[PDB]
Amino acid sequence: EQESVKEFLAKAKEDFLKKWENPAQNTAHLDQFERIKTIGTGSFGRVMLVKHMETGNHYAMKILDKQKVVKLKQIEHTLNEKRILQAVNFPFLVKLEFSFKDNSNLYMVMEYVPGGEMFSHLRRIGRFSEPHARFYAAQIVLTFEYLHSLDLIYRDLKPENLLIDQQGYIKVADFGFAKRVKGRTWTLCGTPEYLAPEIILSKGYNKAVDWWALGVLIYEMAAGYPPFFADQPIQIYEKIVSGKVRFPSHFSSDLKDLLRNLLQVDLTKRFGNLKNGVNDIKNHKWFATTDWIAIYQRKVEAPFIPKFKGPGDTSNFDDYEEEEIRVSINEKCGKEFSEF
Amino acid sequence: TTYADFIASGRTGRRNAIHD
Ligand SMILES: Cc1cncc2cccc(S(=O)(=O)N3CCCNC[C@@H]3C)c12
Repeated sequence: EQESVKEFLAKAKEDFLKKWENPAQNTAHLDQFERIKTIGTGSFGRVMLVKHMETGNHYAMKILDKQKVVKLKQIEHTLNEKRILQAVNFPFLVKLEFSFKDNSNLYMVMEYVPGGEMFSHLRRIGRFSEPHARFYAAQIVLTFEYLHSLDLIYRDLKPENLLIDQQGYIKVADFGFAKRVKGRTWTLCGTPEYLAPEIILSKGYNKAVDWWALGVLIYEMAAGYPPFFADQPIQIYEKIVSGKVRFPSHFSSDLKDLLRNLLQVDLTKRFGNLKNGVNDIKNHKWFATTDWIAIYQRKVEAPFIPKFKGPGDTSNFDDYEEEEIRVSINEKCGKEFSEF
Repeated sequence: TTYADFIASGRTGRRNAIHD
């Protein structure tokens, strides 16, 4: 079993490396897409539903203002985002279909994933049952196994970054702080409720912070709220570094035991970071019902299938204030974003 | 309850990442 894993991932590395050292580049242009509706927003620009006209397929195109990226000192991060994303391939990683730039903008046309954000479903329903959250957790366990094995750290796991597709399965969108590193890294980043303690204490950290972020996700999915919360960030970091977590009463004993081993402050005793590796999570009593190969294969019945009134339907996403894409007649930031 | 404290907090919407 764990030698299929070894072999699967070895082949995946042959694949991921070819694309890593020679990235796809300028495989489309703006005016080949019909811009329909803003379906989400981040700090860098908007995400829109678009239809590719020659083929009729719908995608989500993420626009990033080059100048806003610079001001935000996210230039190396945004080259990381695209290079990493064009190069990976896994069922639970949102697909980067096309990418290109103009005078004003960076563009990242991805798989349109019509089911909505884990986030807004989690907040609507309140909280997931353990079986339900396990289904999702399993998909994040296998994805991180895939990512970590290619020397990637994801670094921004949250419900906001997980998109449910038609079959109720998951897609890790947003790769804005993912990073290929062997050894330690120091950038202060992620989202406050999910930061590992070593990230807060400016210590220098590794892939184990994704594993801790796995714990927060699962807790948040099963409790309805995160393990450490407050109104300001600085009070969240107090509660994180303090090394105490109260569990809801309805939490099963096995689930509390996974979380105690995931949201472990001490790196030498934290699941994912030990010598057995990712399997101290896969073979854990909480995932005893979980058939990892069937999860990979898409064979299991999702516990929730999003609503789908047809192609180009945006009802599982919010509405947002529309704004024109403007392309300056002069090139901005060409030296900096050259390799995009 | 812990839930009530949370839905009454200011961090129930989409959460931004930090920059440094
Ligand atoms: C709606 C959507 C729909 N389809 C694909 C997507 C791919 C990436 C991001 C989004 S997105 O949700 O707009 N999005 C970015 C905006 C900030 N929120 C994080 C989330 C991953 C997609």
